[PDB]
Amino acid sequence: GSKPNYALKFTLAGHTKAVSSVKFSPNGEWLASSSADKLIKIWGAYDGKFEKTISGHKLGISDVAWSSDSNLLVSASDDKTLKIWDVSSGKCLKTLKGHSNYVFCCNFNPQSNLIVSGSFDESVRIWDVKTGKCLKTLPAHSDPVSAVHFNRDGSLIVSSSYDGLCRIWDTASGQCLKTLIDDDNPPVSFVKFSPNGKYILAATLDNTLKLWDYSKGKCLKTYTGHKNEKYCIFANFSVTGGKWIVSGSEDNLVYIWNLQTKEIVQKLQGHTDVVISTACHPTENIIASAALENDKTIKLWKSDC
Ligand SMILES: CCOC(=O)CCc1nc(CO)c[nH]1
Repeated sequence: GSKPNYALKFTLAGHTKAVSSVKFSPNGEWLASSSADKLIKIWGAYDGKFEKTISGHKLGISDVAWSSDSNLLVSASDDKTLKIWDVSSGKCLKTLKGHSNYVFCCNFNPQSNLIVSGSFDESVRIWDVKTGKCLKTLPAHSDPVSAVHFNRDGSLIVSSSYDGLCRIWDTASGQCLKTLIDDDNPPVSFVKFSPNGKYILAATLDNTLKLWDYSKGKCLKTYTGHKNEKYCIFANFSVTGGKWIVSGSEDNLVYIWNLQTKEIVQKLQGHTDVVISTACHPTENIIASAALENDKTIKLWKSDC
């Protein structure tokens, strides 16, 4: 149909502090959750079935991300490290050391030979997955780095910061290609490339999501009606059915907009705290949502459209 009809299917309990992020495995099999409780949990994507806990970080985790082949995870922790995990064995393969403050955000490149990280230390780091060596340190920002993401061919990195900037980096050289957002304020709390790599979705802490044309460097769409003044809340392109934008919200709801029209097409109610993270299943019309410490649950929602 023209609108989605996401309905609650499962509630996933077990984290003992705020959930920080949820991500679907590229192969659709799994949901991974990270939490302030220092743990990663793996869940069945379709039935919410608890699979395993992955442990090792000495402090809370802000983010977790999947390799392209669904075999590895990378986590970003307040212990100033990232850890690369074998999902099958649950073992830590590498500890990525070099950040001087909390590591907030992380992603594999499509090749999954590199990891990008952003930290409270105001740097972006590019790591070799095989060796766990830091290849490049980018002096990217003048305040904590809120998000990092590679584009579809891995040639570009997009970063965002509380400094109010969105910057695009050449992966090979680490050199800045452009400053896409150049305001003193507000803080840019989230950024990611569109599936096709032509657009950047950016959240600012003035209750606003914006879709930017990367090449032209101008704003194509604005999404409002949600609450976002404090937290680095993820946002998604939903592509399996209708073409939506999905975001959590500080009013404890998930918001879904029509990408083209910018109209809100659904609000998902159930969480009892800030929805910090949403993920869209790679093949099925399924949303995962995760909430802060008054809730500490993950919800799986499914839609016919
Ligand atoms: C327990 C509190 O979790 C958080 O506030 C972390 C949320 C978070 N947002 C991004 C966006 O790149 C990474 N991590």
